[PDB]
Amino acid sequence: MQDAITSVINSSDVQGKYLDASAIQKLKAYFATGELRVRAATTISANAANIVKEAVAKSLLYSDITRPGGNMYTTRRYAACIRDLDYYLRYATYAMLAGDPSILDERVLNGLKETYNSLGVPIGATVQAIQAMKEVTAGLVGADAGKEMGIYFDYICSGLS
Amino acid sequence: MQDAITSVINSSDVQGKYLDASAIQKLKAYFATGELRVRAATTISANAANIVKEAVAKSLLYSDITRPGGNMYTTRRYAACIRDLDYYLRYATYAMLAGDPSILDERVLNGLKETYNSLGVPIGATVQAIQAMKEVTAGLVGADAGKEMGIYFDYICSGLS
Amino acid sequence: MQDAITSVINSSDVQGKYLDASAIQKLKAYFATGELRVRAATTISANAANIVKEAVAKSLLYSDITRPGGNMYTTRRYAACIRDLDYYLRYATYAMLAGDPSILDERVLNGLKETYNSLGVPIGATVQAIQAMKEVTAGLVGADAGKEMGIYFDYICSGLS
Amino acid sequence: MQDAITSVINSSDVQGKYLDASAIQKLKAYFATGELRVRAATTISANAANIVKEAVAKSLLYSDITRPGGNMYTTRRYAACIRDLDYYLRYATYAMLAGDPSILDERVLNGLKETYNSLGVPIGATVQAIQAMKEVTAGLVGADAGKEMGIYFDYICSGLS
Amino acid sequence: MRDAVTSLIKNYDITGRYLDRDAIDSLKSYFVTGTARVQAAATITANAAELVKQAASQLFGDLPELIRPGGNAYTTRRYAACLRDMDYYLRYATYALVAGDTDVLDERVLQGLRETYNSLGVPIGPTVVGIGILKDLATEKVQAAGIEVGAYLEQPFDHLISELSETDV
Amino acid sequence: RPAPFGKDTRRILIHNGAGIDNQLSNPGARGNAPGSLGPKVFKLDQLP
Amino acid sequence: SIVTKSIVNADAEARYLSPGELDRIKSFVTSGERRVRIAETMTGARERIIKEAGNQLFQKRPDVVSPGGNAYGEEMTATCLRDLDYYLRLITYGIVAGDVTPIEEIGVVGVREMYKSLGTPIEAVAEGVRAMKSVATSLLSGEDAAEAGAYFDYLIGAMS
Amino acid sequence: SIVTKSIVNADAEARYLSPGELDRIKSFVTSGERRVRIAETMTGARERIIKEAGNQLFQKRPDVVSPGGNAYGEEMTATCLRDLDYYLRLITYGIVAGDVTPIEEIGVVGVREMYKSLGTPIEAVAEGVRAMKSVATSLLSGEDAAEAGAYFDYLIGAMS
Amino acid sequence: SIVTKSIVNADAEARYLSPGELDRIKSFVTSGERRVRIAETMTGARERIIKEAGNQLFQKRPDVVSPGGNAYGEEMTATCLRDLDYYLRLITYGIVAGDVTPIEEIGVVGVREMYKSLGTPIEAVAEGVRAMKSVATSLLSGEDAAEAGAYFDYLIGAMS
Amino acid sequence: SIVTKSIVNADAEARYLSPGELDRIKSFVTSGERRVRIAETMTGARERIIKEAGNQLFQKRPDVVSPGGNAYGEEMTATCLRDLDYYLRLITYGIVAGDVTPIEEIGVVGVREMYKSLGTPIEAVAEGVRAMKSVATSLLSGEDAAEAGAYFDYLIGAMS
Amino acid sequence: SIVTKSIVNADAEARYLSPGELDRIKSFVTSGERRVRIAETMTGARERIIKEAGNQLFQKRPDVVSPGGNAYGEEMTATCLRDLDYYLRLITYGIVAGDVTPIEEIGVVGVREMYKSLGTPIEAVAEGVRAMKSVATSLLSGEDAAEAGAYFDYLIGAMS
Ligand SMILES: *[C@H](C)[C@H]1/C(=C/c2[nH]c(/C=C3N=C(/C=C4\NC(=O)C(CC)=C4C)C(C)=C\3CCC(=O)O)c(CCC(=O)O)c2C)NC(=O)[C@@H]1C
Ligand SMILES: *[C@H](C)[C@H]1/C(=C/c2[nH]c(/C=C3N=C(/C=C4\NC(=O)C(CC)=C4C)C(C)=C\3CCC(=O)O)c(CCC(=O)O)c2C)NC(=O)[C@@H]1C
Ligand SMILES: *[C@H](C)[C@H]1/C(=C/c2[nH]c(/C=C3N=C(/C=C4\NC(=O)C(CC)=C4C)C(C)=C\3CCC(=O)O)c(CCC(=O)O)c2C)NC(=O)[C@@H]1C
Ligand SMILES: *[C@H](C)[C@H]1/C(=C/c2[nH]c(/C=C3N=C(/C=C4\NC(=O)C(CC)=C4C)C(C)=C\3CCC(=O)O)c(CCC(=O)O)c2C)NC(=O)[C@@H]1C
Ligand SMILES: CCC1=C(C)/C(=C/C2=NC(=C\c3[nH]c(/C=C4\NC(=O)[C@H](C)[C@H]4CC)c(C)c3CCC(=O)O)/C(CCC(=O)O)=C2C)NC1=O
Ligand SMILES: CCC1=C(C)/C(=C/C2=NC(=C\c3[nH]c(/C=C4\NC(=O)[C@H](C)[C@H]4CC)c(C)c3CCC(=O)O)/C(CCC(=O)O)=C2C)NC1=O
Ligand SMILES: CCC1=C(C)/C(=C/C2=NC(=C\c3[nH]c(/C=C4\NC(=O)[C@H](C)[C@H]4CC)c(C)c3CCC(=O)O)/C(CCC(=O)O)=C2C)NC1=O
Ligand SMILES: CCC1=C(C)/C(=C/C2=NC(=C\c3[nH]c(/C=C4\NC(=O)[C@H](C)[C@H]4CC)c(C)c3CCC(=O)O)/C(CCC(=O)O)=C2C)NC1=O
Ligand SMILES: CCC1=C(C)/C(=C/C2=NC(=C\c3[nH]c(/C=C4\NC(=O)[C@H](C)[C@H]4CC)c(C)c3CCC(=O)O)/C(CCC(=O)O)=C2C)NC1=O
Repeated sequence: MQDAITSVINSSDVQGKYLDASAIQKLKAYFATGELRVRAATTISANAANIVKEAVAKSLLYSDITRPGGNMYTTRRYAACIRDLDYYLRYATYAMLAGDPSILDERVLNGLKETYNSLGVPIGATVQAIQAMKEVTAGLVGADAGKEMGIYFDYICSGLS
Repeated sequence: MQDAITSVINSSDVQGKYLDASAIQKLKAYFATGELRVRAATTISANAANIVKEAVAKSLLYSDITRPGGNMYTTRRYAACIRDLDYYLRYATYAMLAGDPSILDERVLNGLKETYNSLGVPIGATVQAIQAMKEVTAGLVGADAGKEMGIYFDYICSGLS
Repeated sequence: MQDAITSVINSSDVQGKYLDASAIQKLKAYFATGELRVRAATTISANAANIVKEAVAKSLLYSDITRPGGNMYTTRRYAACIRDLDYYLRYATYAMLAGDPSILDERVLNGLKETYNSLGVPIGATVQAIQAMKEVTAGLVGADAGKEMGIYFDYICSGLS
Repeated sequence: MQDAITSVINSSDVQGKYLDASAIQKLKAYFATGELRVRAATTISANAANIVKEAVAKSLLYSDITRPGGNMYTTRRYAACIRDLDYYLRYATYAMLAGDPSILDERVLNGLKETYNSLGVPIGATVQAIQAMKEVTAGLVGADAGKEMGIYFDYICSGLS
Repeated sequence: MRDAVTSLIKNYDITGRYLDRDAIDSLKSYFVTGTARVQAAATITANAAELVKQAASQLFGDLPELIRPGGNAYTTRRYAACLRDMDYYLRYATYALVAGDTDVLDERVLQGLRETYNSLGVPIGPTVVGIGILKDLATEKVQAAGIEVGAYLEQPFDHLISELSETDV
Repeated sequence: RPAPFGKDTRRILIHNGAGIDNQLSNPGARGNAPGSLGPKVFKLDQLP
Repeated sequence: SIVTKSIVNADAEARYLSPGELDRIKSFVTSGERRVRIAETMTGARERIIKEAGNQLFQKRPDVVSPGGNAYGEEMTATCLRDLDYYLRLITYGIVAGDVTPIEEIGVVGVREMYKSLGTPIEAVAEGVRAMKSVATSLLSGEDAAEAGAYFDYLIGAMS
Repeated sequence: SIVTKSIVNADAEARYLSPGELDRIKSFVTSGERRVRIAETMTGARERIIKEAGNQLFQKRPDVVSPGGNAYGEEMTATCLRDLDYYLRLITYGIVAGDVTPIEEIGVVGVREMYKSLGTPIEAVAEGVRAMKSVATSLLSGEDAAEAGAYFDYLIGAMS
Repeated sequence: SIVTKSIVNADAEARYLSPGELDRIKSFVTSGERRVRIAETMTGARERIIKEAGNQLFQKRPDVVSPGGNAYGEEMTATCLRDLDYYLRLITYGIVAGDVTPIEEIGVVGVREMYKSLGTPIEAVAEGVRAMKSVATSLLSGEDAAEAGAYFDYLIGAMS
Repeated sequence: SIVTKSIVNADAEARYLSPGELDRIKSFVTSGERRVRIAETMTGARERIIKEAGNQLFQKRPDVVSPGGNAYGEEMTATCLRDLDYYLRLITYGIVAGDVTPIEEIGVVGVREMYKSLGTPIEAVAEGVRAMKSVATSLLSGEDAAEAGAYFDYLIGAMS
Repeated sequence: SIVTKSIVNADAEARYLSPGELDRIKSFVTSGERRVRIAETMTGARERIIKEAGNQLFQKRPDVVSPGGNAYGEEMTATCLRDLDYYLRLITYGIVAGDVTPIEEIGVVGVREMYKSLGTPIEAVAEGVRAMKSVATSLLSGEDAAEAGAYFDYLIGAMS
């Protein structure tokens, strides 16, 4: 993986120089809002099984994918979709503390496009679900960290698109 | 994987309705011909070491391929060629017992260009072995059962070329 | 896999003939140099940390491929690179001892050109490394056996380029 | 593997009493001298490859035991008994921070008696080595914590002899 | 594209054989139904522009869950696009009815249809119901036209069902 | 390049060794040594 | 169906179908008209079943309907009747197929991961199936209640 | 076939099946029993046609059979009767289909590049299939030999 | 504890424990005289925390108090305070341990099994625990509930 | 050969070659000037061997060439003498390798499954090889008896 | 960094982050101002460190200056002082990142095979870091020497 410090560090390591003051400025901004994210990560892990229930009833339930024909009609295929959304809540909260979307890149979004297209999983319903989920976590953490949590959700929906 | 029963109750599940009289008539069309297949699947299962024995002597034996310079020369290659033929009888009886060539798209037509090309197997001798095997099988099983079995032999070699 | 005796058997097996007087001198040229190659391997293995030392000392050290803006720079990537150069020498001991480059084409040259573009390491420095390994080796072993070791060195360099 | 903090937790839940007053001064005794242990355990890691410099050089180096015929004379039996002394230091420092010898009889003392009577290892040489390494740590952590480290060193020698 | 005649050609071409007794009787089985194939294909295109209109009003009266703002048949931008995208399923069912097999359906309409609808958000679910409503509403105008009906003319349609819809069981 | 794979599928694999000694033919032959055709199997016998 | 699990149990042993299992297939096809008469009487009274078994579920567990729990109004109680309509539909599919594999791949794999996310009790679904068992076996014949009820207990083994 | 060619033309204009191609197809399919008892008699006498046109070719073109020609030697002139065995075999596929898309996709579209790469003269095949036509019109009756003889006459136009 | 989790992690790397983690034990021992006020405050209000958080839970989910749920009756609402007190008899075992190693092995590791095996939905159990750790945060200071409330809210996501 | 499996035993440990087996390669290559001298004697009198090994076989087991047997016929012996002629080709491959893996990879591995399929008895082809062993060791002197008969032993003990 | 141990050791159990590990995150972002002042002062006198700790190292181990050793002549000792400046830079990364891991990946995991392939002694550079920590902890403050001197102590204790 990679972390926001270990991306600022590795930017100044392949150049070989020491710690620049712009990089030192790029580390103080991580430490100024580091106290906000560490309280933000507990409040999502408290409600991590709760958010997915509040997300899937916002935009997927009583609709045409959990009805005969859709990909969540078979009720032991809809159980894949709940733990498919358990990953994108877990790894986004990993990427909030990392300060870096590089958790999502080579672990989640590397072969995510090829898995969904080799199954007929609707891309356009997944981005319909994850952008619906982004409103729910911003309601539970507040509008301060909802800008921070909204970035890494939008990184998931961008690379999946 | 599915058969004539589990294609009807798959296609009538996914519309949401129950089993109706248009689809029960499709089951009775399979149930009228079910007694023909169980007599057909029994006689091939008692002669699986002998349909392969004659059909190799029909087209493969005393050829270039049996001789050195051909492919089935070494004893190690030779047995395998019986074994890589013996799946084509066992999986063709399964699709004859199914009433659907959905097994044959799934177990025995995956690598069947790319395994045989990456092993020196000639494709054109396998297709000539199979209608040499279909002629002795339809002679063994009868005229009526020979054309129902004859679909699933000609489903294989059409997908194999 | 196969060597100079197994190949000339397998060249004369698939023709169907016996060992003629046109293939025995392929064995007799091997058995004449049979005592030469075994003395060639026993000075490779006694110097195998010094052939890999003197090879990188003419090409890679004190350049700017080991600069901080470079591929070699982190010591994880150094100790792999000596070891990725160890596996070019040790199999070149094998093919000289076998008299046939078939062991190189199975394990060393398996997918090596397509791994290197997938990693990002340069190929044009690697041919400079092994051709620096070739001039160290032929001085150490002898100008007879350095000629036959130079073929199996450049057979890797033919496969990388 | 459990420390003195978990041990007073272990002896409090099982009888049906809450976190009472008498458990606190067991924890407050841990919290008083726990600042001493972090000053202790860092400096052992400064000399963890230097205590074993002194381990052979005080009681084992120029002795008759190393002279051909004794137990510590092989290179496979030399280097196996520096790691067998290095593990006895590292697991002592875990117990130096645990406040508890209950990491020793799970991972160190489980099969250590019978593996020395069977492998020809003299017991008296180890306790003349381990108790010799008590006082060199007394010059590195100060007076009081080496007497704390002497408890688990004697717990090794009570559990080895 | 690939007729029932021409599918039996490369069922026999790849093994390098002539036309035997089984070739001469399976092909005669296609030709005895060919009068019933063509006259059923006339009366399917008798009111084929009406036949999509009677089906989709019977669809959307059955699944309102596609008129009220939900899944995409909401505006007439969607609805008149829905009637066109319905009309391809009626029009290509006419071709394979005449052609014998379903290989015209295999590489004109079926390939990519799981991947076109997923890229738009069009559900595959009621499309199967839309062919399932056209399944029996095609047989009515064959029955009221005096054509006999049977597996032929009621098969092209479930080959658009059993291969388009994803396998559950 | 995606491909729509089924609910249960069997990839067909080649036995690295003897040709007949694939486990799809004889499941009672997978415990065997692969012999001279396959790779070298290691095992631990002598403990010091 | 009974063809499928006589194949995938014979493909793991990698040999042909022995005649010890081919006679059960041969007795299945000649008994085809019996199972359609089970199925048509099952689906012909689909409003008699769920309106009776919905009451018998709520007498066994009145806490789904009382204020605080899961199903309310005529919306959330109605989708509870939708799932019982599904499982009544899903149990007549295995009766015609003669095997529990079509109820397996649709609904005997993974709902213990699913219903806990939905907030419904899993065991209160299972008491709805036992009321559905006693309604349909009272409606069906005396011999086929040991056959149609031989699928009803399999849903109880799924959840409970 | 004609039925593919009537669909594929009607698919390109994106209309339904016209009253034009509804009657080309219906007139084809009521001639379907007539063409198969044309095409059986070619396959019923395939050993006579190949032997007679093989006798008819080599007296017309003696440069082929003479040494230094391509079909010289008993293994090579057995292949030229096999080289004509395929084209008689293809014509029976074209008589059944009612068109020449079996002829086109299998035996036409790369002929002149192949026969230049094999050393044979290309127009010497065009005499041979024309000699194969002259024994095929002596098999059939007169009103059918105009139908089956046109499929021979298509194959001459592909060669030369 | 936090001492216990560090030394088992350092055994996996087969080295001594790192100076990054040795800050934390040093930070734990200077806060070892900070953790003990949280432990004694829960002694003085364990009859107050549980007796308020039950009625906070029963106003949130009154399906329990209805006849048919798993705690109906005065003998059955005993355990629905006693299992809540048992979870209040778990945090003070791990406030002074710093982390979740007494939380797991007494509370978490099979808690999906036994509440299913007793019939109680854990979503109601996690609701009252969430109702508990709103009152305990209001009872403690703003600095105490800043870290212990983060430690409180582990168990709700761990249970359900 | 010895060299092609001394590589593989040294490759799977990722080592260089030990000097114990470098003696084994060096003693092998100076034995190469005399082992091919055995193989030139063997291929020089193959027709003296194969005709004599046939007549020493068919007197011993006369049922296979008497009709009702598998090798009955004028030409069916001529394949079955050729099927025994192949093992003389491989033993001369096994002589010049100093090894038995060219016997193994070519003439051992599926030899039970061929003759089960074709119908010849598996011991009856093994008795020809020991009949071939008795004549080919009579071709040579004493010091080439054991060096040729060891590879004859391995083909007998594998098939039987 | 601090997250890079914690985000991996909780991903491997596939759970969310335990609030004992959220102490480790909290535990520093309060120290990130104190961790940044020390590496600014370390870089700000990075010329005085290498010219002093490089100097009296050769008064302690004079062998590497001496002929027969590696760093004979000024053209190799200035190459030797590159690794002193590299390891001084790798100290300052590890103090800012907060723990053991960035100095481990960049400059540790090949140094028993890098330095053996260079022929240099692996123990003598381990003497130099103890002098590099001698001059550094001599110039910084007293309270940070228990922090910044311990990041020196790791790259000692895994070098020798
Ligand atoms: C749920 C809201 C959406 C949805 C889910 C769905 N997914 C699958 C199948 C798989 N999902 C994955 C997911 C991942 N693999 C990864 O490596 C990562 C990164 C950590 C993720 C998130 C995989 C591997 C599979 C398939 C393997 C398998 O056989 O299960 C299904 C099953 C599809 C099917 O037909 O079997 C479903 C339903 N689909 C939706 O409709 C929602 C938008
Ligand atoms: C008749 C006096 C009133 C009326 C009745 C009516 N409409 C329909 C069907 C549809 N109406 C729409 C409406 C719109 N589409 C648009 O894009 C817009 C602009 C935003 C509007 C207002 C559509 C798409 C349909 C077809 C789908 C559907 O069934 O709703 C019906 C049903 C017809 C039938 O039975 O097939 C009826 C009775 N429409 C009017 O304008 C009058 C107010
Ligand atoms: C209506 C009853 C159903 C429905 C239809 C719907 N479809 C679209 C869009 C497209 N449909 C196609 C399909 C095909 N194109 C082909 O070439 C073939 C083979 C002949 C088929 C089957 C395509 C390509 C599109 C994209 C637009 C286009 O034609 O270029 C829409 C539009 C989606 C939107 O909202 O814009 C709709 C509404 N949707 C339903 O809900 C019904 C089930
Ligand atoms: C009713 C007796 C019990 C009950 C039902 C209940 N279910 C839901 C929501 C869903 N139920 C399903 C289940 C299935 N869908 C299927 O397609 C199949 C197989 C054919 C099954 C088993 C699904 C997917 C959902 C979610 C969306 C949907 O409704 O399809 C609810 C609503 C819960 C909510 O929060 O909205 C209810 C009430 N719950 C009970 O309490 C009864 C024990
Ligand atoms: C059903 C799933 C399945 C597939 C596709 C399958 C294919 C298959 N065919 C193979 C071999 C082979 N197959 C043949 C083929 C033949 N003999 C002939 O003479 C004909 C030309 C031809 C077939 C009629 C040969 C000649 C070899 C190679 C055996 C080897 O070299 O090891 C091999 C390698 C043998 C091994 O496993 O090591 C595989 C895997 N096996 C399977 O279990
Ligand atoms: C014989 C069979 C065999 C092969 C083919 C083999 C190849 C091989 N060489 C590799 C890497 C490598 N190869 C190099 C290349 C070089 N070193 C340099 O610095 C130069 C630029 C260049 C050669 C002169 C480097 C730097 C790596 C490590 C790449 C990395 O860690 O990112 C890797 C990636 C391993 C890894 O990085 O974890 C493989 C698999 N190992 C084997 O056993
Ligand atoms: C983590 C806890 C732990 C400890 C402490 C431990 C010791 C241990 N010491 C062993 C051997 C040994 N131990 C010694 C010990 C010594 N030699 C001497 O000169 C002195 C008497 C003594 C100095 C320490 C020797 C010589 C052997 C190898 C026996 C041999 O030479 O064959 C072995 C047998 C395997 C081997 O090393 O070959 C174990 C398992 N193992 C553990 O898992
Ligand atoms: C070098 C590896 C190798 C082996 C093992 C091999 C065996 C072999 N033996 C064969 C036939 C045969 N082999 C025999 C052999 C015998 N009949 C007897 O009764 C005797 C026991 C025995 C020999 C002494 C007979 C009768 C046939 C003809 C079988 C038939 O046509 O039914 C054939 C089929 C004919 C052909 O393809 O040419 C093969 C491939 N070929 C090889 O290339
Ligand atoms: C990022 C991790 C990392 C480090 C730290 C590193 C050092 C490093 N040391 C080098 C050489 C060297 N480094 C040393 C250093 C020493 N030998 C001694 O005796 C002393 C113990 C010590 C210095 C006081 C010497 C002597 C050489 C030259 C080796 C030779 O000439 O054979 C070189 C090649 C020369 C150059 O590029 O200028 C590098 C890249 N390389 C790395 O990849």
